[PDB]
Amino acid sequence: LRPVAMVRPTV
Amino acid sequence: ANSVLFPCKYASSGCEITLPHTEKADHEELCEFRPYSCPCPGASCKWQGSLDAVMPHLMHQHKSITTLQGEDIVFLATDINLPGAVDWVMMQSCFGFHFMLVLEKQEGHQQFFAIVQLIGTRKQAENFAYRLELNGHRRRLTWEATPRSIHEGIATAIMNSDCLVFDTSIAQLFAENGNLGINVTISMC
Ligand SMILES: [Zn+2]
Ligand SMILES: [Zn+2]
Repeated sequence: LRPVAMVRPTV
Repeated sequence: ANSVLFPCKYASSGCEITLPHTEKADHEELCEFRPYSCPCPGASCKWQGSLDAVMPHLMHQHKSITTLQGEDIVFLATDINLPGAVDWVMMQSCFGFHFMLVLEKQEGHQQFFAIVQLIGTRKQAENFAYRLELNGHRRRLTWEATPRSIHEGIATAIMNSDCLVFDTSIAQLFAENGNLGINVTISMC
């Protein structure tokens, strides 16, 4: 399968 | 042949190597005992240290960065249309090694740059291969390359467009409601 990481933006 | 042997400037860190003036500068860039800078995108972190201190540095001073286990994962960059310069970062743990997965957005039109970076030495980096995928309605863009050692950096890689490069128009073909999913696959060779 494929685990999903929800990465947030750094500005 | 017979020049005057002047030794490496990292000799006081264990670089037991002595060479002529003509090939000193070209060793010190690719030296094992040279110090490593912080692999995170942007210049905000000015940290420096050894390879063994990197993971500590990341874990201690960058707790926000998430690590997924797997050779094959999905790196979901959220809110991709927020204007201005924007970075996304995460790590991938596989094959007994840590990899750093970076997506940069650079501003007339905006462009996305996506790259993988081994947390290890250059020679260690050559053993691996990475693959980035974007997937859409009967569309698929794929970049494959050797990961860069954090010893090199991504600056010149990104400047040479030596990675997955794509503008915001493409982005919209592969994104849903400001979310871009990048299927990252690391492998050995
Ligand atoms: Zn040296
Ligand atoms: Zn740092």
